[PDB]
Amino acid sequence: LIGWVPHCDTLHALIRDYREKKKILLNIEHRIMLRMAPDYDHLTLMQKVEVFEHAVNNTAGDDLAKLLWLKSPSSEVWFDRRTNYTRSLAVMSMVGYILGLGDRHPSNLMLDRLSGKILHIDFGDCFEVAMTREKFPEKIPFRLTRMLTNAMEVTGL
Amino acid sequence: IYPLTVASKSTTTARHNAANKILKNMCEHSNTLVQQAMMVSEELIRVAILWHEMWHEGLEEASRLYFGERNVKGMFEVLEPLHAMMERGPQTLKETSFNQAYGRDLMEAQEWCRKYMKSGNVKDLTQAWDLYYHVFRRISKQLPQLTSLELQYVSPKLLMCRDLELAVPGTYDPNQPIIRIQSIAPSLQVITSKQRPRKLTLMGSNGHEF
Amino acid sequence: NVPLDLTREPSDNLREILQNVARLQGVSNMRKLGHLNNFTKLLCDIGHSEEKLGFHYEDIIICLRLALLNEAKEVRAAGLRALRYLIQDSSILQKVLKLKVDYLIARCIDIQQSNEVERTQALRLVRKMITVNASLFPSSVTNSLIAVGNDGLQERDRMVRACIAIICELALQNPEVVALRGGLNTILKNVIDCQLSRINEALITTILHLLNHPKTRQYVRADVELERILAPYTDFHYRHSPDTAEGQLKEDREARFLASKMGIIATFRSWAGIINLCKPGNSGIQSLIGVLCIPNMEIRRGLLEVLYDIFRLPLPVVTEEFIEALLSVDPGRFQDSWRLSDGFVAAEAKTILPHRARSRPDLMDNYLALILSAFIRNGLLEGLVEVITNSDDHISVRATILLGELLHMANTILPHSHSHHLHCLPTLMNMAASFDIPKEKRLRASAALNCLKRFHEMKKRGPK
Amino acid sequence: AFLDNPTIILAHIRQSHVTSDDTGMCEMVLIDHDV
Amino acid sequence: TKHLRVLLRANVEFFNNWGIELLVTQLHDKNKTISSEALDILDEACEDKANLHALIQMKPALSHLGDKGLLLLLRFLSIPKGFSYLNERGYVAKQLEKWHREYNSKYVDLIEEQLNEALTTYRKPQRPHVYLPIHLYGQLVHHKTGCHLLEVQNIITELCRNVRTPDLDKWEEIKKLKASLWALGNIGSSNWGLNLLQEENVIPDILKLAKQCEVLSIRGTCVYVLGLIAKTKQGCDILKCHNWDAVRHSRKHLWPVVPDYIGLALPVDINDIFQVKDIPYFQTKSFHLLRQQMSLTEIMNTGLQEHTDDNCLYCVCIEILGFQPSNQMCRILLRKEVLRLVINLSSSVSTKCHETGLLTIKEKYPQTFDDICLYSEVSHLLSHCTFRLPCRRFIQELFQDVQFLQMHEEAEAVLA
Ligand SMILES: [Zn+2]
Repeated sequence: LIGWVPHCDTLHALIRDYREKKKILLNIEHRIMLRMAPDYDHLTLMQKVEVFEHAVNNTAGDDLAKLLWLKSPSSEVWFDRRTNYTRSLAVMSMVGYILGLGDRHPSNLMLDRLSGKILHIDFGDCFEVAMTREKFPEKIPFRLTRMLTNAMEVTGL
Repeated sequence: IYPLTVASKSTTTARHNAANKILKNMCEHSNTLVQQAMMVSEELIRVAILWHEMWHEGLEEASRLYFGERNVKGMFEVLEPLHAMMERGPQTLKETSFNQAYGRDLMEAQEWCRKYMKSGNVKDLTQAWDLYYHVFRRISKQLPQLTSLELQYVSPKLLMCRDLELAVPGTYDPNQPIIRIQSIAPSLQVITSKQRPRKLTLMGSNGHEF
Repeated sequence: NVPLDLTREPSDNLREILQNVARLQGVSNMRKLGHLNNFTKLLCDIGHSEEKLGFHYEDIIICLRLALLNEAKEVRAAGLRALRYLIQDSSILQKVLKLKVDYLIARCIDIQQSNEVERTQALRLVRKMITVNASLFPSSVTNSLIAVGNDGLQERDRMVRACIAIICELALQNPEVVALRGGLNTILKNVIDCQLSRINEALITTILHLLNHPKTRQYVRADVELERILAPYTDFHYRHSPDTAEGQLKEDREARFLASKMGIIATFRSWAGIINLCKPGNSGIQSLIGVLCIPNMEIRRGLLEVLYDIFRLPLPVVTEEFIEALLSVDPGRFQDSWRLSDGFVAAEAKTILPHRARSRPDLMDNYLALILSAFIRNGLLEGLVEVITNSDDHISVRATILLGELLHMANTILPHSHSHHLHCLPTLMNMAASFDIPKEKRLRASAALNCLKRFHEMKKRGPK
Repeated sequence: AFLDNPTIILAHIRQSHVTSDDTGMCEMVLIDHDV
Repeated sequence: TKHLRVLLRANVEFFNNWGIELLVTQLHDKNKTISSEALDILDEACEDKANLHALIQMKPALSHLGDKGLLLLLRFLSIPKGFSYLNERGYVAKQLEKWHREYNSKYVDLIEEQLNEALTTYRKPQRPHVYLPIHLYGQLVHHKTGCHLLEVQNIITELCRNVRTPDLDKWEEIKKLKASLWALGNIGSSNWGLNLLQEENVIPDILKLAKQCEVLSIRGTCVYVLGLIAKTKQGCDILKCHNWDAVRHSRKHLWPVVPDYIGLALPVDINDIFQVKDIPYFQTKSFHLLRQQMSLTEIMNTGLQEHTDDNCLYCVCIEILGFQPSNQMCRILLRKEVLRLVINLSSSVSTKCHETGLLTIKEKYPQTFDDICLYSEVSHLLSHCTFRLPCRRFIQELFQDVQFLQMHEEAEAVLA
C-alpha cells in the first residue's frame, strides 16, 4: 500500500502534453534515428554515436525549460520554482549514486507542480544490479540528459 | 500491529507460529484492535489481486516453467495454492461468478493432473494443459475490460465497517493524537497499466480523505 | 451396372466382393459404385444370414472395409450406406466393432471436402448404431462428434446442429461414454450461443433429465455444470469464446443475454431444475437475486425482463412516468384479435368476462404459487426495494410494476402461512419518511408507494 | 412441465431440430426410418 | 357456436332452458371443428348445477364422440338423478374396468399434455388456464351411493400398496406410481371420499414421498395431488397438522377476508422440499526425453507404443481371417518422431511449430505415411486424447493419398 502524493505528475506525461499542444510528434528524435539508419539496434558502438549525435543536433531540446515558465503565473514564482528544481535533482543524483539506483526512465520521474521539486519512485533496481545485466546494460550513474540540464539555469550545470 | 499481521500470514511455519504467539499476548489488553486489523488485512489483499488475476499470473508462470525450463515438479507446486483457494468456497459474488464460468474447466484439469502423478503417461499431462490453456485465453481477453471495481461485488465486508479503531496506515507517531479509519469509499478505480494498481480512498476521523 | 438377379446368391456375391479390392488396378470407380448398389438391392431380397449369402459376415466386412479408403466421395457414400443395411442385430455390430471399422467411420465424419452427401450417410449410420446397441458405442466415433460440436461454429460447419442432436440422443442411453469425453460440457456451451427457442428448450431438457433419476446424477457435478447458464448475468465481463472477431463484440453480449435468458426460463419450468437451483445451501438463485442489488444498469435491465417471463407477466412500455406504463398493463387493453375481421365479440369476451368455474382446480396457479414462494424465501422482495429506490428513472418504474403484480398475485394464490411475512417489506420501512436518510432517497421511497397505490385501483376496476 | 420419460424427450429432440433448422440438414439426417 | 359462450358468461336470463338445447343440436354438426367447439363451451356450462340438471333430462348421445365426449359423459355420475339413469343399463361397471386397465394411466398423459402445451414450447401433434380433467373416481365420490361401489370393488387397497412400495428403477413402473397418485388425489377431493381414504393412513405416506424421494419428478407430482386434498375444510385440517398450509377460500371472491376451496397447498417452510442427498461424482470413485536433448539429423548420424494385436486395422485379422504378417533402423526413428508431434499437438500450445514439423517429414520422406500400423496407432490416439477440430482435420488428411497395398493383397486372397 503506497500513499498517493498529490500535485505531482510524471515527466513523460508532462512533456507529452506540451508537444501535442504545439503540434509536435512525441517521438521526433526516435524517427530521425530510424530514418538515417533503420537497423539502429544492431549498429556497433562507434556507429551508434554518429546516429545519436546527429539526432540531437537537428532537434533543439528546450521543451522542459519552456514548460515550467508557461506554468508560472508570475516571474517571481518562476524563479523560486526553478531554484528548488535545480537543487532537488542534485541531491537525488548523489544519493541515488551511492544507493546504486537504476532504470530512471521518465515514467519513474515526477515533478511537483506547486513547488518544483523532484520525486523518485520504483526503487526496485539498486546496488548496481542494472549495470551487470546482459540485456541493455546501462553504464551511467544517474540520469542527466540535455532536457534536464537545459532547464536548471542558462549558464549550465 | 501492521508488521505482525504480515508475519502471521507468511508461508514459513517458524514465522507463522512465532507471530501468532505475540499476537495473542496483545489480545489481553487490546483484543478488538487485532481483530479489526486481521479483517482489514485479509480484505485489502483480496481486492489487490482477484481470483482471475491470480490464475493469469499462475498459469503464465507455470507455462514458462513446463515448456521453457522443462520442469514438471516445479509446475505443479505453482498451481497447488491456486486450486487450494477454490476448495474453500467463494466468499463473494465475484468469486461465485468465477466459480461458475471457469469452475468446471479448472476442476477437471486438476483431475487429469492427478492421473499423471500415478499413471505417468505423458498424454494425461498433455490433455490437462488443453483445459489450462483454454481458460488462459478467455481470462486474457477480459483483463483490459477491467477498469473499475464496486466494493459490493468484490468484498461486501469492507463497506459495512462504518467505524474502526485502527489508525490510518502510514500515519502514526507517539507525539501526535491517533487518527482512526472512519469509512471506505464504495468504489475504487483501476489504473490502466501492466500491473493494474488500484486507487483506494479512505476517510480519516478528522474529516480528511486519504 | 446390370443387376443380374438370376444366378445363385454366392455367384452374385462374388463379383461385388472381388471388385471392392481390385488391387487398385483394372477396375474403375464407376463400376464399384454400381456394384455397391447391387449389394443393397440383393440384401433386400435374401435375408441377413451367413448360410444363404455365401461367405460369413466377417468376410463381407473385410471387403466392405476397403471402400471408405477410396479417393472418390461417391464410392465412400455408397459404402457407408451398405453398412447401415447390414448392421441389424447386436451380433453383427459387435463383429463390425471387432474389426476396428470405427477408425474409418470417424474418419469420414471430418474431412470437409465438399462431401455433404457423404457426411449425411455417415451420421445416419451412427443413429443406426445407437439404436441397435447403445451400450457398445465406440469411443472413437464419440470423440469425433464432440470435436465437430465443441468447435463447429468457428469453422463455419453447416452440419453442426445435426451432430448435437445425436449427442443428446446418445446421452440418454449411454451417459457414461459421453461424460468421460466431456460431452456434457459441449451441450452446456451450445445453449449459451444458441438463440433458437425450440432448439434451446430441447438441449437443456436433456441435461435436466440426467439430474432427475438418482442413478444418473453421478455424471453431473454439483455447482459448476448447471450454473453455467447463469454466467452471462452473474459475470459483468463474460467471454464465451476465446477467439472471436472484435467487430461484433457489442452485439455478442446481446446475443448471449437472449440465449441465456431462454435457458434460465427453461430450467425454471422443470422440477429437476427448480430443486437444483434452489438448494438450501449455496445455490444459484441467491447469486441471481444477489447480483440484482448491485448498482449495475446493464444487468438490472436484463434481470427484470427475466423475472417477467418467469411469472409470465405482460411487459410494460419503456418510459419514465408511471401513468403511461400503468395504462400499458391493464387487462382490458385492445388487441388485434378483437377486430371484425377476426373474432368479433367471442375473442374479446373471453379475456374480459371471467371463467364460469369457481371450484375447478387450476394447476397453473399451483406452479406459480411454488415459484413465488421460493423467490420470497431467498429475498426477492428485499432486492426489489433496493432497485426501486436506487436505480435509474426508467428502471424503477419497471420494478415498481413488477412488485405490484407480485403482491396482487400473492394475496390470492398463496396460503395463510406465507402471507405473514409477505405484505411487510422490512427493508422498505428502513428507507421511510425520515430526515436521517438523504432527502432525495426519502421521497423516492414515498413516491414509489404513491405510484404503487394507483396500481390497486386498476385491479379493483378489473377488465372493462 | 413433465418431460420425464425418455419417450417424450426423444420426440422433443427430433422434432424441434427438424422444424427449426435453417439449413436443410436435420430434415435429411434425422429420418425416422433409421429409428 | 363461439358466440354462445359470451351469453353463458354474461348470465343471460333462463339460459339453461333455451341455450342448453341449442348446444345439443350443434353437437351433430357436419363439421368436426364446430362440434369440438360446442363441447368446449358445454363443459364450461356444466359447472353450474342448473345447467348440469338440464343435460341429464335431455340424455344426449356422447358415446360416439372422442375422449372429450367420454369425459363430459362421466360428469353425470356426480348427480344422484344422473347416476341412476346411467347405472340402469350397466354402464358404471364397464367404466370401472376401463378405468383400471386401459386408460387409468392415460389420465396422466392428459395431465402432462395440458401442462406441456401450457408452458413448454412443445406443441404435440399470455397466461393460459389449466383445469383438472374429469376423473371417474373423483366424480363417483360426490354421493354416498356412488362411494359404495368404489369400496366394494376394493380398489383403495390396490392403490395404497403401490405408494408404500415404490420401485423407482424402471421408467414404465414409475408411471404406474403416477397413475395411482392422481387416482388417490381425486378420491380425497370430497368429504365422503376422505372417510374411506384416511382409514388406511395413506395421506402421511404421500407427505413423506413429497419431501424424501429420489426421483424429482415424483416429488413435484405429489405437490399437485396434495392440492386436490385441500378442496374441503376437513382436508385442509389434516394438512395443517403435518405443517402444510392451504388456501381456504373459493375463486368467486378474489378478495379474501378473515371471518368449495380451490386446490392449492404449500409446506410452511418451502426449503423442506428442495433438499437432495448428495451423490459422489463418478470420476472420484523414452524417446521424448532424448529428442529434446538432441536433433533429428543428429541421431541418424517396434516403434509403436500402444500397438497390441487387438486394436489394429491389419494385425487384428491375422487370427480371425488368416492374413500374412506385415513386412518392413532408419525407419523406426521416424515413427517415434511422428507420434511425439501428434501428442504435442493435443495441447494446442504451439500448433504452428508442431504442424511445420509434420509437413517437413511428409516432404523429405513421403513414404513414411504409407504403413497401415502407423495409421491405426494415430487413429487410436485420436480417440483417447482430445484435439481441436482444425487440428484434428490436419491429421487423417496426410493419409488420404495412400494405397495400403498390404490390406488389399491379403483380403483378396482369403475372400477368393
Ligand atoms: Zn499393426
